[PDB]
Order: sequence, then C-alpha cells, then structure tokens
Amino acid sequence: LSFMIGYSWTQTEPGQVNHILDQFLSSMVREAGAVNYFVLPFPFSEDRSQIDIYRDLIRSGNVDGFVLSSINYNDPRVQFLLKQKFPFVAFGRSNPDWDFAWVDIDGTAGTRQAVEYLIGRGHRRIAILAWPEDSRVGNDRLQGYLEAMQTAQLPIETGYILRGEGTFEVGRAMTLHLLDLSPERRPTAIMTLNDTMAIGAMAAARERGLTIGTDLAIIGFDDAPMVQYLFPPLSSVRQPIAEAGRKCIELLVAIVEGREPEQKHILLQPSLIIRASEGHH
Amino acid sequence: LSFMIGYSWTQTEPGQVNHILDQFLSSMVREAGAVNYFVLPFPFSEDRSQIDIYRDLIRSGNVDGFVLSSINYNDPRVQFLLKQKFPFVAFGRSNPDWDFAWVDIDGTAGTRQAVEYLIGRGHRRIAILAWPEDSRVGNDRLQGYLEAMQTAQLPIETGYILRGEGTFEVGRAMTLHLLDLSPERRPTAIMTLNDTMAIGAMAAARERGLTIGTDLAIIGFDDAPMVQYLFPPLSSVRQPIAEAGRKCIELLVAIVEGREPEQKHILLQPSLIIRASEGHH
Repeated sequence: LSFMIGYSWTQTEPGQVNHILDQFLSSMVREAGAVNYFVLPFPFSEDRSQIDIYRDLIRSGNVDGFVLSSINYNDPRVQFLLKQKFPFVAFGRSNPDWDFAWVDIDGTAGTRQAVEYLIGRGHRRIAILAWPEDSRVGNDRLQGYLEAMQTAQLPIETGYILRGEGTFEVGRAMTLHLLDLSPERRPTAIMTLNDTMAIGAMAAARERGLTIGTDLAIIGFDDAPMVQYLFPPLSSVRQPIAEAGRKCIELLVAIVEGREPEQKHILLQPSLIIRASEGHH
Repeated sequence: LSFMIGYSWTQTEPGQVNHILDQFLSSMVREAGAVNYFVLPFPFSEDRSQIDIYRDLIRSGNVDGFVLSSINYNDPRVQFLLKQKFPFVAFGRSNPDWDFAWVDIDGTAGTRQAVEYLIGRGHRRIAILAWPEDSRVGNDRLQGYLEAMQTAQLPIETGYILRGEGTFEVGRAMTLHLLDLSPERRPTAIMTLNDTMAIGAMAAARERGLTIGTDLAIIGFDDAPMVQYLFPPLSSVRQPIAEAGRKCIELLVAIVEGREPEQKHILLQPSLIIRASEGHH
C-alpha cells in the first residue's frame, strides 16, 4: 500500500457562488489522515475521456485508489477503472443499472422536499429553473419537482420548466421571461437547481418590483456560503458535503484493504434550509 | 527527490463568503503537475505551535518542501522549518526583518488604491472596518488606508477605525454604530477588510434606508465570488491568488532543486475592481 488516494476536481467556472471543494477535500484530508492515508490531488482533464493520468498513477504505484467527482452518464473514468479492476469510489451515480462503489446525495429528495414546502404554504403556480437533459444531477433534482407536483396533483406546465446553464445570467433571463407573464399566469414560486441561478431570479424579481418571499418565493440549491446574508436571506437545499467526503474515504479505504462491505452504495439525504427575516429553521 | 510538496490550510469558518482554497490549490496542483510535482495535503493544526506533522513529513521523506498559508507574526511553522534548513515558501510575510522565501500580495497597496479612488470621487469622511492589532494582514491593509488619508490630508478619526472579527455580524454592528451618527458626522464611505464585512455594512445601510453607492459608498476586500451579483454590485479589491499559487510552486521547486534564485521575495499587486449598475471597470 502507498497509503495515498488520488483525487481531482473539475475547474470551477469563474462566476459560480458555491465552492464545495473546501468542504469535500478538507473533510477527506482529515478523514484519510486519521487512518494514516493522504489524498493526492492530480490535474483534472476537462475532457473526461482522456484517462492517461489515471493510467499513469496506477502503474506508478503512487496511489491505492481514486475518488471521482463530477460524474456524468457513462463516465469514461468509471468505465476505465472498472475494466482495470482498480479501487475507486465515485461521488455521484452514473447510468442506472451500472454497478460500482459510490456515495451520493439524494438530489431528488432535496427538490421534492422544497416543492412540498412551497405547496404547504399554498403555492400552486410553481416554476423551476432546471438544467439540460444530458445532466445526471439535473435530472435527479428535476425529478423531485415532478414527483411533488404530481403528488399534489398540480399542473406540470412545460412553460414553467426552463432548462439552461446554471449561471446568474441564465437564472435572471429565464425569470424575467416568467415575470413577463401577467399576474394571473405568473408563477408565485420558483425552484432553482443551484444558488447562482436563484440569485439571478432574485435580481429579476427586484428589477420587476416584486417583493421576494411575499410576491415571489424562491428556493435554491447547494446553500452556498453567503446566500444567508442576502435580503431576503435565501432558502436553499443543503447537501452534507463533509459527510460525503468522509464516507468516500471510509468506503475506499475498506475496499483498498480487502474488507469491502456489502453496502457499497451510500446515499445521503440533503436538508431543506428555510430562512426568514433572520435565523433559519 | 519525492517530487511532492506538502500543503495545509486553516479551517474555513462557517459563514465566510470567500474561499480562495480553490484558486490557490487548483493553481498549485496544475503548476506542480507541469513540472512533474504533486501537492500533498496534510491535516492543518489550528494550534500552529504543534509542528509534529511537519516533523513527521520531513523524516518520512514524503515531501521535498512545504508551502505555508495563514502566516501570523513569529509563525512557529516558519521558525521550525528555518531551523531544520528544510525547503519551504510562505504565502504571506511574517515579522519585518525575518528572512526566508515568500510570495505575498501587497495588501497595503490594495487599500491605498481603494481609498484614493474614494477620495477621487470627493469623499472626505471615510471609515474602515478593520481587524485586531495582532493581525499581520490586517495591519498591512489598514496601513494603506492611513497612507491614503494622510496623503490627501484628511482627518484620521479614531471613531472611524473600528477593529473586530471579519464577520457579517461584526461588519453590520460596526456599520450600524457609524450610521447612528447624524448626517453631519456620518461617514460617506466605508472600506472593509473582507467582503463578508462589506456585506454586513450593506445590510446595515439597507436597514437604515440609505442607498448604497449614492448615500454610502462601500468597498470590500477579496472580491469573493458572487459579490458581483449583489445590488448594487460590490466594488472590491481582487488579489491574484492563482498567480500567487503558481509563484509559490515555481519558487519552491527551484529551491528544492538547488538552483535558488536571488529573488526569493515575490510581492504581487492586487487590483481594485469598481462595479456600477452592470459590468466592472
């Protein structure tokens, strides 16, 4: 054993409000350290198909396993490591009946809970700022919305489901499009797939003279640092990134040391954070 | 050579808007990789005096050098590595005539520039939300303010220099204290030592019915992601964290490989980011 776990992360877009690198990596580093392991960061290949670096690290004997993040459908990195029978844990699922060790956050449960909360306040025209169809995480989160709306038997309007990049600009543009609707057809609540989008929605609401919360409710996703300081403070879905980090290391170390548990699929639940004038419940 | 550089970072307080771990570490990882080196993260000891982990990593031969961040005055880690004659580069100075290799951002120049800008708009009552006296970075940044005010020959009021923790709560409290002053004595502009503080100031201004920018100008520090999305968007001092990361690796690799340059002190300049209704200049 080299007592080292290889890790890499996708380049953070300049303009994204959330950076869970700190929560995830810090957590892994401290957890690994407790059991005498080190996390070895290596350059990420934006073209996930290029697995050369993985190939190199394996035969160099510099690591005993890998932790993968930013998992897409049919992830080439997952395919490769599976073929090589090399130890690894993916932080995020990929392809339904594709088998391997993983830790993930129940995105679906997150949005479902958020939507149920809005319905519980009496909201009936709820829209969502979602992501493209090729996004695994996006579909999970969107699914929760569909389920909650279906269960409450509320209309699921195609005009209320806008797909695009998770940016401030897109969030704002899509919301302005929705606010262009008359009071009768305009949604009273908007669910977004990340806080950056929610901020754009807040900007759009402000531009159109609507009071956030009262006239237009907004719930984001990933409870990025500082969203709590906005006015009104932003309600959002928080994911247990630190715990997920700890679970990844914990599961990979067990696999690397030959004592793989029967529970190689760890699904963690997110928490809905509702914020009012001050303090969240 | 082990071709590995050890690095560790202080635990990010829950509630801080900026996380330069991503900019700094990502940059180091990619730079090291280009010259065949890896960055090896190890658990940070909040009690900087406890240098055991450094002692262990050196004789284990697992690293050829270290990069240090969160440098305080008379930093025990710097003292130790200096005694051990072990390669290291500090990201941040410590103790004036204390000698060693380092890369740092000219904090003083950052605030001076910010204050000069405010004076250039005609501001004469400018206050600052600063940090405690035992903060090396705090004193550097505060120094720039004093210099600019002194140069423009404007009053340097003790009532306008409030020291405390760089939090939202403190920034807000200190600003409300300042806004308690009548229009005649109230400052027209506020400089803060980090964006978290500036956000609190923005919250205070909002609570007291003042238009940010027009009635009360605010300039923060570290241009954390998303401050650009606030209303009004927040002007702030940006530091070249990625470049600093690259310079650290670059300087340490040279020292580790026996070809230490004569320029072992690298001081980088920050940039003032002025933002208006949309787009920054």
